[PDB]
Amino acid sequence: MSYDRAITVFSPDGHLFQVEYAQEAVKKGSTAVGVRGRDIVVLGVEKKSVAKLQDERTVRKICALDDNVCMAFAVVASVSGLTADARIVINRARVECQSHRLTVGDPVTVEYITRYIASLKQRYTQSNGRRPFGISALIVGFDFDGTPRLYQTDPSGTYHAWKANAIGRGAKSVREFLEKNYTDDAIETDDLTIKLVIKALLEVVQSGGKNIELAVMRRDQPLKILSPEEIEKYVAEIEKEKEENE
Amino acid sequence: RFSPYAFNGGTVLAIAGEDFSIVASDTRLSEGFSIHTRDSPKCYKLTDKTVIGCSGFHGDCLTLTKIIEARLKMYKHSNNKAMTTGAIAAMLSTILYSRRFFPYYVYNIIEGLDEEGKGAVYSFDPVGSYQRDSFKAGGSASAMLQPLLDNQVGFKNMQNVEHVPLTLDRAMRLVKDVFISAAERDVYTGDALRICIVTKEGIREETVPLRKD
Amino acid sequence: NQYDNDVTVWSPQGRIHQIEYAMEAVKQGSATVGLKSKTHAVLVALKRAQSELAAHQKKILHVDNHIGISIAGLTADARLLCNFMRQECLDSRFVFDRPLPVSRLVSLIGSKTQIPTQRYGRRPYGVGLLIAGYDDMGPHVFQTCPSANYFDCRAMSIGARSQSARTYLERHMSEFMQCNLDELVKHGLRALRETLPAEQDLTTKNVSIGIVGKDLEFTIYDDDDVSPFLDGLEERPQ
Amino acid sequence: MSSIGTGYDLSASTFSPDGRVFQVEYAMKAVENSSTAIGIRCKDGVVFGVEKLVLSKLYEEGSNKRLFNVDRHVGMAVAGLLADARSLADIAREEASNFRSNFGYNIPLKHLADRVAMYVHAYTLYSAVRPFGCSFMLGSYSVNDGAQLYMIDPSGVSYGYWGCAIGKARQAAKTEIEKLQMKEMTCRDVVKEVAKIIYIVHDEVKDKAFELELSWVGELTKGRHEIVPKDVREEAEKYAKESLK
Amino acid sequence: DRGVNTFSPEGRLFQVEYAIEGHKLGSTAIGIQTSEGVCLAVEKRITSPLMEPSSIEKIVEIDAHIGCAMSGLIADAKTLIDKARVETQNHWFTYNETMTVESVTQAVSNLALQFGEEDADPGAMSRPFGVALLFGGVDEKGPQLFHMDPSGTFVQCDARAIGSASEGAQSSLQEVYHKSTTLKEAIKSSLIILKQVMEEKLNATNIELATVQPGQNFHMFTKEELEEVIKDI
Amino acid sequence: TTTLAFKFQHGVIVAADSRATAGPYIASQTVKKVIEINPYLLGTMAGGAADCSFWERLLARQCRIYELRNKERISVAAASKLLANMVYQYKGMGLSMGTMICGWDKRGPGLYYVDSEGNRISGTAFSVGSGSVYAFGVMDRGYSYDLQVEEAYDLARRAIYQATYRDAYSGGAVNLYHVREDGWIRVSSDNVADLHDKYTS
Amino acid sequence: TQNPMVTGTSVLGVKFDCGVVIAADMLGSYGSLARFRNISRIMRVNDSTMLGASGDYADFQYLKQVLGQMVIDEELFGDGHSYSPRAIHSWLTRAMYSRRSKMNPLWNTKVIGGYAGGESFLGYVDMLGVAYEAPSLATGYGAYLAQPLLREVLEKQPVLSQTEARELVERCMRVLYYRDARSYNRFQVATVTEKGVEIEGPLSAQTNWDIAHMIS
Amino acid sequence: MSRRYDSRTTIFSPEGRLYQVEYAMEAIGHAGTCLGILANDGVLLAAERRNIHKLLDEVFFSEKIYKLNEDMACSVAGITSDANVLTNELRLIAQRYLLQYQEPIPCEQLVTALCDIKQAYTQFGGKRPFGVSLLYIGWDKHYGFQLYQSDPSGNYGGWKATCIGNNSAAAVSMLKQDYKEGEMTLKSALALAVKVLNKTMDVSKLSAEKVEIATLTRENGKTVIRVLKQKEVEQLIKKHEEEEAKAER
Amino acid sequence: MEYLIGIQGPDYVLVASDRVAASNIVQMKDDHDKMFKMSEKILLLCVGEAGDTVQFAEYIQKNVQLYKMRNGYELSPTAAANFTRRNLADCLRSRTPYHVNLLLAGYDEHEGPALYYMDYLAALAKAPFAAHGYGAFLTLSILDRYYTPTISRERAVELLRKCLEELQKRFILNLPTFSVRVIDKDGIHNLENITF
Repeated sequence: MSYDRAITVFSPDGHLFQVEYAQEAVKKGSTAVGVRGRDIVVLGVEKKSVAKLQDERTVRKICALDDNVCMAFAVVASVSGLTADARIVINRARVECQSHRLTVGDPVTVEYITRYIASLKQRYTQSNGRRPFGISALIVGFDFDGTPRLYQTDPSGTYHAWKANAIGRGAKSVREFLEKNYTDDAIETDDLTIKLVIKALLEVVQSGGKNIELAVMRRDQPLKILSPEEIEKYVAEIEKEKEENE
Repeated sequence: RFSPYAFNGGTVLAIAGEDFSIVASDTRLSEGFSIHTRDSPKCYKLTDKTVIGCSGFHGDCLTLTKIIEARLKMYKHSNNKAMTTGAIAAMLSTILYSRRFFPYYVYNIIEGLDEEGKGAVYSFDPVGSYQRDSFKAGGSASAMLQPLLDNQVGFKNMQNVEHVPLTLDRAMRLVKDVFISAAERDVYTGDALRICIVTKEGIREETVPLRKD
Repeated sequence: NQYDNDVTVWSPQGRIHQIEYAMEAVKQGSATVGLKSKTHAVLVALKRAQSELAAHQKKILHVDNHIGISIAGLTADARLLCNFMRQECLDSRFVFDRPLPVSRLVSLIGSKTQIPTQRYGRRPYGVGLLIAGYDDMGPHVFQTCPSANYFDCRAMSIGARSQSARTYLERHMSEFMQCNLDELVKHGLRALRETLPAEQDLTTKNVSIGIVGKDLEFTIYDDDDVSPFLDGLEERPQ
Repeated sequence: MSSIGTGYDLSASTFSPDGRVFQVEYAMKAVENSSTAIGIRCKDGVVFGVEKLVLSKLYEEGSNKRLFNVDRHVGMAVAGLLADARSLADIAREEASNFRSNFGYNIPLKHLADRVAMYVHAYTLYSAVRPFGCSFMLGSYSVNDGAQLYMIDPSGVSYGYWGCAIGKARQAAKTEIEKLQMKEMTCRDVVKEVAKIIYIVHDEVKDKAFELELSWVGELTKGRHEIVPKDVREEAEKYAKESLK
Repeated sequence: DRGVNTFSPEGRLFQVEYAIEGHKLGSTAIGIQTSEGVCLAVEKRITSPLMEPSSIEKIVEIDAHIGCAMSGLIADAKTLIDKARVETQNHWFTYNETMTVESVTQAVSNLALQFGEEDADPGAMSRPFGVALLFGGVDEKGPQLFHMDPSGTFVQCDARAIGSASEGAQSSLQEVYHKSTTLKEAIKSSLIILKQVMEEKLNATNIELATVQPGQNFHMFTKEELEEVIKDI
Repeated sequence: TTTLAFKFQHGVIVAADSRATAGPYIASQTVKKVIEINPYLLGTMAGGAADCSFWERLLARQCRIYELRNKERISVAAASKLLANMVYQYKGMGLSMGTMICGWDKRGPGLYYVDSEGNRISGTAFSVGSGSVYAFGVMDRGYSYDLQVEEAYDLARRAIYQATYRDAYSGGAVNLYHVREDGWIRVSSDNVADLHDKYTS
Repeated sequence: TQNPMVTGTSVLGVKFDCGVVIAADMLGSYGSLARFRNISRIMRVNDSTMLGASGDYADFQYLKQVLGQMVIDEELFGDGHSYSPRAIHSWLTRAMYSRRSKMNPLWNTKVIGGYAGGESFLGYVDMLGVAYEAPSLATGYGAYLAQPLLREVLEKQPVLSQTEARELVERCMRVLYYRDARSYNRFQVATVTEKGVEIEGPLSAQTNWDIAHMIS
Repeated sequence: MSRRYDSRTTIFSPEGRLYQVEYAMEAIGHAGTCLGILANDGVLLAAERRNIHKLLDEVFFSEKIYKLNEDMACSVAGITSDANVLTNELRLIAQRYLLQYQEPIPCEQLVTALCDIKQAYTQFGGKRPFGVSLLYIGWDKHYGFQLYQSDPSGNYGGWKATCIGNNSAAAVSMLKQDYKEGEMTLKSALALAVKVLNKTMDVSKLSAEKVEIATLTRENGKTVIRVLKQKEVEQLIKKHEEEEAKAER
Repeated sequence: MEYLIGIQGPDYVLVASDRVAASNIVQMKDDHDKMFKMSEKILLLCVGEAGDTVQFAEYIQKNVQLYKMRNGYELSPTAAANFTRRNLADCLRSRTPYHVNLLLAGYDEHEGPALYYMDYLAALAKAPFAAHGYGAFLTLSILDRYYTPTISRERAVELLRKCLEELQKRFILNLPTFSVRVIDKDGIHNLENITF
């Protein structure tokens, strides 16, 4: 078979084909924003791909992997609303997280799972037949320390912490938007933390706030998914302020 | 660590004393099983490289087994660094071997004496079980207990005085090494044939035999 | 080009190009002299460098403190064999308890280097290695090249423009056995100077020297520890 | 074309319309690039004579590795790519090593040659590893079936010979062996005979300048494969020089 | 179906020539060796001040007393470091002294060319490291900084700067640093050089500074600690 | 609460002690045996019983605590380090064991103390002692106990324990090693002889 | 300290090292417990053209070792044209095997003495059931090590190496003493010498008798 | 793209986005319609079997609708050859769940176990992607009767009315449209099942040779799953038939 | 003798549970202040009682496992299922060279089968019933629940029954009154009750 076709070929680009290509998928389907707050680090998703006859319990676009770490994603590829690829990554990352607790106790830190996940996609680049996952997850959480962290991973598997980061529907666009809204005030106040998430989502608003699902997660405590009904309360008021800036 | 069958109850003691600018290490060259001597040659001191000399004692097989392990690490670290290493490396590599045989440990005591790559001449004791320590003076083996009282009164001097109330001088320690070896021959029934004393400057060994029987 | 993308594509000559292309890396890489007397084995190496704010690349490597190698070619492939060889030594004292014969190891590596030249697409190792060693038999200067073929040689020189060194070794075939540790080293410098232009000679900072023999164990000499060996500057023709 | 040099050798998982893959035919060409190795069989041993191509006179023994010691009664003289020469040496030898342990006796050559031949063909089948491309001979003196000489080519064909030569001058050499006698006569008379064939065949469009190496494996060396002594080598060579002229 | 490695007619691997070009795209790493420590300075490659300078994997620990800085492909580096890391921490457990920075450098250079798949090996890579590394750590002979690059060239360094312009990174090193001088000034020189290869002007946010000393050993810096070393531009 | 290796919790410091020679056997290996060791530089330990048993778990621990620290680049919970030790000693159980560790290190709430046992327990408690003979130890220290111990008061406490324990017991020997940890910086307090401490107190 | 109850034993292997040769005597008798099943038995083997091996104690444990040393020797000679293996690597690697099998508590001892020259030196090596390698002036293993070796030691004590004639008188003295003192054996010895061509030692023959102390 | 970098799943896409899955979705459309409707005392599955031919041995009534477990049944739309490994796999998982949990297995749990195997085949191991969409029908006591849809890729969703096969787009919208919620009964969902199955399919007649119908009905609190036999099937068809006939000329 | 004391009294919905703190090794209480009652979740609590090592090791593992199930289904683990689930776990573990045997009590409220309280034997025999004890105490605690109530009397009177049972703990077996860890587990979570 051709040289270009093969999984082995480091290409004139100076970087492996399958690693490069997975990186060009992190826009479109679904949207995940996470901002950092003192008392809650909050992730919100827009589009769970629900017709509202489809169970919303089955599709997790916001899944808690630990008892203080949670992640929300988005991605590009063939066939819409695609639960599968994201779902394998939840299953291996969540078990590993529970196994970490068993080995070395208490809720596992935000930064460690994020390091594990970035390396998980990386090892695959050596491994036979395997390309890396095209996913960027906004790992949102609190450490056991209680030091809030907001982390993001990329498809090659390089990770960075941020104060606030947004992906999907054009990653670059939502990152840029979120930077106007973010302020040092926003992080201190419990009302503003939620609105900051919602504020990035809305520039590709679809179907109410019932479509948009938010969670708050606290220092050692399980994921609390705020009602699909509560979210709507923020959106009605905020959406008006949103139109003016763009 | 026991040898009525499983391991060799081949007797033999080495004693090494560090002053602070020599090590004298003295051991018998008799290889025996039980009270009987097998054969009169073969020194129980063995040099891993050239710049280090270890004394291994107890069963002879256990002694050959320990030196190999200490030797394969002693070269590896030298290769890597591109400069030699000595006393400190032998003790510290024993830690790794001792972990290796966690379930039933090798009944050999190796004491590496030479000069370490951290400076000053060192005769270090690991025992085959685990554990590491630096000693002031130490004699080790199945007759370990017999050197210890000589070193304890002189070197440690814990509510005691001897020649000087300080870790003993080079002239005294070399005499002390020769002395213990005569005494051991009467008391113990495994020590026999001749006693070979190796004095290490930290880079080179010199050997002198003394007959006793 | 096409033969070497794979390996299973055989040529119209009947010889694989992947091996031939691998030989050309050895021509890119550093000039080396390896010579033996019959008591000693000397490795005289040319060091190359990327920065002169950084210390010039050590081209005598410790495999064991009795066999050492000097590398010419791909550095990554070299280091891979360096480690492989190092472990083999460790293994040899561990089980056998002696200083490893050079002869047991060249043959062992020669078995191993053949395997990826036969594996589909995989390299033959684009590095030629000169192993200088003194074991219980006496000195050996061995060549492993990208071809699994090895030579037992008294003196050979591999690397960039080493051919010019090889000619002077032929004149002095007689002198080698006869020579002392000092004398054999001065010939290695003579051989090494040929490699370089007729505009210039050797400096202390681009020469690395490795001595193993009867007189002393394997010690590698760096940047300015080469000096007592170094003195002896002979002819370079135009 | 009876072979294509690009197409049907892209993988080692191919066949060709005649019935034989082109990679194997190329592997016969690889052996042509090197000099000749002759080995003539007695009933008291085998004697090899290989010409070894030289580029320097700083070469010492255990260089090029034309003679390998497969066993303490099995000898091997090889021809072709020296790189390839080492793996074929391993394959024969490992088979020998397992055999010695378990069976506990000297190997019959009738079994070894077919057994090895399977292995040589087995690389050709696979595309995990490429065909071999050096050719070798096995010559043995044993009490197991006597002195026997086989030749195994990189295809994986094993055949009997009283006289085989593999090289680029194998066709010209084999005919030359048939004219001489060596079939019934001792290794001591034969050594002289192996040397002369190499000089007479020796062309300047099939070979280059060489130093002679000859080898024993017979009753004189007491089974075992050793190289002939320098003194003996030089008398066998002295006849070889005289015979050309 | 196909091979793995492809030699170019020039006599060198195609994939290895590509791997050098790989280096030009990423972060920069400068390490400066003093007999009082080895400092490693690297940029994360900023684009927003929302990106924390507090905890970012560009300078990572091989050992408790060895830090390693990466340039080129960042992501791939973390896998090289992990392999070196397992070897190094086993050696540290055993020796309780120091794990030679030089050995570690020699070990990683093996991972550069080893790669096989397509009927060779499932355990070996499908790519070459286009990572170049600066291992800076503290050892018994003294503090040492070693340079490795995609070709696998292990060399000892007193001072080396490597970045998205290899010629650029070093040339700034010539101007500013000289081998022997205080610890404080070695850090000072890392930052100036780092700013030069980089697009934008120096700030606390754009870089992470980690110093490995025989006196303090590896320290991963947080934002308050970063402001201190920034003072000396 | 066992052997002449003790640790007890209080918020000001933790004092960690072991002897030179707590009688791991009937004899000394050489002239001087050390038990009091920290291959770390932010954690404190206890450990008694056999010779082998304390040396292995703590050297095993050094590797395990750095390995997590190395990757994540911020120090891990005291609980994460202690659970790591706990899993490992359980493997080690039954081949040579009576060993346990008492962990002190900085965690999220503040300074943390977890005692991990040779069984497989991770518990916090007022006082633990690692090895086999603190069963005879408990009272005197137990009479003058409080939750909070001052820096000054902790030293008076250990000093006296060894002096009374010469009278009652004998397994106490050679030197008393005292180490005080602020929370992540241990300092060597006094290396006072067991005999010497009998004389004063 | 160990010695399994041997079934099939070779009791004695004599050995004295001289200047380029070794003289070895090897017991002809193979005791299978009390019954002497087989005399004809040479326990000295030919590995290669410059090595030899002679062992005493269990003969079964010996036959397992001769083929194994045969495959180790076959790997090493391949590398040269006439290279032969040195005594020390093969004997030391086997030492590590016996130290391991000793720890396994049901096992049978054998103790072998190798003579080779593969270096620039003539090596006399031993692998024992207990294991160790050493040089020796004159050697004997197993039942020789226990009772004649001490007689040999007595001799060795003021005169470091004996003469040819004196070693012959001792041999003759020795065979009497073993039949008299140990059981299983016989007087019958094979004289085996190893040299640079291989090992030569024809079939075991009867030699001097004296199980008489009626005369004493 | 301008050329795929696929030809194996041990090598991957020139975009990193997998074309093969979109061809798999098309594959369900090639094969006959599979539909599931919800009931208030059961759930039923209706599928079009591969066999339309008159000559049928009829030892099996299960040849696309396989009863897996004592609580759940699934159906196939796609290639029949693929079901056979899958169906035996599903039996193992389904009983595996009972062993530990011993609960009326939920539909969401069985489907996630299977999705692990399908996602791996597409990523590596050199195994060709699947071309079947499977519809799982089951009962749990925590939400009720459920229907789930699984895709070749590993993509899943809980439904209570879903259809795939014989142009998916049309079929799912239509199945929804005619579906009512909380107005249902098992007989009427079954009569309706044939009617919708008729419209998506080219045939305006339909027989038990063409079609195979299964019930899952809960009796005395336990789920009894049967795939029905031909005479029973025919009766549901004839019920529908009178209406179909009036549509026709 | 089997193991130290436990007394557990299910009300009729509520279950009030107690175990001693006293985790003793050699002849001292190492711990005397920690609960070896585990929160595997908020809707389910598991309380593991046995030896020193098997208690902490089996439950910590179970806990991390409980959380994993929760994510997957997105509903709390089912109570009926949890009762059979704990039986497979303790039989599988039981062969291991380090001995695992647990006298367990699962307490949960589920919206499925309902409430469950599980008596579980040392022979890895699973039964739901109302009244359980731990140690050789299981016979001692089950017996006072059969006569004095019909095991539907108030939690307050049950506490008085518990005080009387604890007095036995001073008499028949060795444990001292000093510390006992007491928790009542109902639908909301665990409530800390007074120490004895």
